[PDB]
Amino acid sequence: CDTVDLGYQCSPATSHLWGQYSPFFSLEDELSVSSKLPKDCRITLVQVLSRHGARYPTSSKSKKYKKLVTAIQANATDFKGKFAFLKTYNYTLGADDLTPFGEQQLVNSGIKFYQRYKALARSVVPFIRASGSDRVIASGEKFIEGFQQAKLADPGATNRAAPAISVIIPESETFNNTLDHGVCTKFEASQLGDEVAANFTALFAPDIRARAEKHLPGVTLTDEDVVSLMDMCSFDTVARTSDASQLSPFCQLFTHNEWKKYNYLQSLGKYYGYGAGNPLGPAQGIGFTNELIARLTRSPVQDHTSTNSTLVSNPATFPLNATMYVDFSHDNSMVSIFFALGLYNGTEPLSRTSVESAKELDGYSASWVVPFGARAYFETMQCKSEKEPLVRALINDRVVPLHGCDVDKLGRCKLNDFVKGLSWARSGGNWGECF
Ligand SMILES: *[C@@H]1O[C@H](CO)[C@@H](O)[C@H](O)[C@H]1NC(C)=O
Ligand SMILES: *[C@@H]1O[C@H](CO)[C@@H](O)[C@H](O)[C@H]1NC(C)=O
Ligand SMILES: *[C@@H]1O[C@H](CO)[C@@H](O)[C@H](O)[C@H]1NC(C)=O
Ligand SMILES: *[C@@H]1O[C@H](CO)[C@@H](O)[C@H](O)[C@H]1NC(C)=O
Repeated sequence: CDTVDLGYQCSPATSHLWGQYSPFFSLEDELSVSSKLPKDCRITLVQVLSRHGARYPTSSKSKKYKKLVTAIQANATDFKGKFAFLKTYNYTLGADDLTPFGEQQLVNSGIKFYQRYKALARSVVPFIRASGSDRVIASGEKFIEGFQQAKLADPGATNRAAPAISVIIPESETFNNTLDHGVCTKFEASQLGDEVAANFTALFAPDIRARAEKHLPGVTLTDEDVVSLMDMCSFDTVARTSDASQLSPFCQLFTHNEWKKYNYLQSLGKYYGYGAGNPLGPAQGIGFTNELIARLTRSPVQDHTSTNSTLVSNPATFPLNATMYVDFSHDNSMVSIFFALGLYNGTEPLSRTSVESAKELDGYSASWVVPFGARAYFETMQCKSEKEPLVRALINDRVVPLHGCDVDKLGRCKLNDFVKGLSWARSGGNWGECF
């Protein structure tokens, strides 16, 4: 079901509508030009920003889901129609960890990275950091597994030493971590994302609630339980077989049009929680943006937000000449980063009441941008057609045209021009409002 090149393509009319719970699927050519390396170009630097792979629910969510399934199985005097499987369903999910499928997604991502950047990877041991979350680190290890598998299979590889994860960035409310959020006091207190999501849930869940209660006499559900039962479609699918070869029976409880609404609920959550919808959303991504500028221009980090000054100004934990960088992070931080970089500056504020498709929103959705195993590639290339280095961003294989600079027909900008456009991040955005 899942491939190195294209990601997850089983039951795609459903599985591509799980927002951040969708397994990565390739968006090559979707509202985009070709992601191929252009004629007479040579990649000179690549930054990878990867999410962890498919996982179990977080321990608090897994507890909530188990409680819901237990309650339904206790209270229902019948399990009717499509809900009949709830009779005998055994909740077996764990918490937090990668599933076998999610491990394999990251092995595949490592292969894919080696394959796409072979000419550089042949001679490069990437410099790798991971935010300090078990599933994120494990994702890094699996990515490395795949990268080495591909490299050791390539007769043209010259520098074959395995990369280690050099930096495990601690996760806490006091540690400045560009790959996770936590230090921006006001933002961490923000409730806008949850409020927007509850509001939109109140619009669409009631009809579903009615139908489910009709099939589960004895059962009372909340709007939240409806969302819980929809979350279970993805979590169960990615856990129930090692290869996610079998769609969860939770999935066909809901119609296609309902999955569109769910996918949108997820997009709203991310947009209003971490993206431009939140007044302090993009500010959470300034830290990494400034790290990326530093890497693209081989220059010391200029940042006063969520970088750690001792991590960044020491060559051991922040080299400026590594040529390949790979960072492992979380959906929420990756959303803030992509917005801080201006990559979704063509996207207007999401309707809080009405579904808008990823294409209506110019390529933005949770499933297009931060699926399980999401990856972004930020390239620098040297082309016979141009004296200046050219920068290109690819998000889950979609060429995302840059903003803030004069972009060419291939969605690229000249390096200095791109950096010039990032004036908001370079000046620390509205970070001061954190306090
Ligand atoms: C920065 O990192 C160093 C080394 O890991 C640590 O001692 C210090 O507490 C960090 N400061 C912040 C605020 O992240
Ligand atoms: C939720 O909807 C109510 C009623 O229409 C509205 O007053 C409120 O502002 C909405 N919440 C958000 C955060 O959009
Ligand atoms: C941690 O971040 C805050 C910026 O929000 C800053 O005041 C402090 O200097 C930082 N400390 C380190 C070690 O970078
Ligand atoms: C994206 O839009 C915001 C709001 O207009 C602006 O402040 C920011 O500089 C833009 N970013 C880029 C890279 O153009």
